[PDB]
Amino acid sequence: QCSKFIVSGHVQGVGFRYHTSHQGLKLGLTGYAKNLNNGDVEVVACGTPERLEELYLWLQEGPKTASVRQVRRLSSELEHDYQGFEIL
Amino acid sequence: CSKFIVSGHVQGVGFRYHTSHQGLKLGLTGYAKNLNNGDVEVVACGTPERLEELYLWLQEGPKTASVRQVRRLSSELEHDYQGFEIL
Amino acid sequence: QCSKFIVSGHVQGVGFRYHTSHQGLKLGLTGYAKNLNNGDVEVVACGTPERLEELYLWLQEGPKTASVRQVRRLSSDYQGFEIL
Ligand code: MOO
Ligand code: MOO
Ligand code: MOO
Repeated sequence: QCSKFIVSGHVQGVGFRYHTSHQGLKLGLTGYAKNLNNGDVEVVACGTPERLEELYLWLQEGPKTASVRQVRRLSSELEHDYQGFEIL
Repeated sequence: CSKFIVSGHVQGVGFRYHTSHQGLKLGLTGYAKNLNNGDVEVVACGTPERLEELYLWLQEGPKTASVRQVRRLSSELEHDYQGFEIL
Repeated sequence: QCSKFIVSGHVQGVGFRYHTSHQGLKLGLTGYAKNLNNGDVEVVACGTPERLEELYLWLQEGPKTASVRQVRRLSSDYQGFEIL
């Protein structure tokens, strides 16, 4: 039920983890946005494939402060349990 | 305070959070609650004009949920809440 | 940098601190939106000069419930963007 995404660009320190968690919550998703050591943001989100598809669209095109260069889709077959959408 | 019963595809789709967010942005207090039948019950406290704005939002604001119908229940409840709860 | 904005108008009890803090967090800012005894709201924000200009733009013209009359630019690590 979870898909992981790797987001690159000017994406740290620009409200991206916060806004991502907000959008995820508005979509009824659970999961996290995490700063990675290399400057990217890792997003894991859990729910329906359609919801995850909208989230992936938003990550690419949604109004946001960050400047997204690439949104890479990793596994879509992750089996995780999250209570909310945490910033990590 | 007013009470609204929202029916449709409204659970598991971020409706209570999005509602709480719209309420807080309007300075309203109250709650969005999942009902066992699949409805969501919304109580909001504020000026009549702000509660109408929440009503417009419930009906037509861009959201994930598919709202079938927004039922206007009582509008003269006298409650006190601190924030806007997701219940 | 940090900046302080004294916002006046119908700005209390109208979701102004919540929305302002939401807007700051979406911008990557830290600081607070504080109700003042006199009815003003005092917004302090810390981040890049560019991101602070974006907050100011929002305070003055951003869609919101509050009816802002004036936004005072004044001089000024916070964790998050606190309501009060
Ligand atoms: O600058 Mo953030 O990505 O909400 O911690
Ligand atoms: O998918 Mo929700 O935002 O607790 O109703
Ligand atoms: O309704 Mo407000 O966002 O506590 O200043």
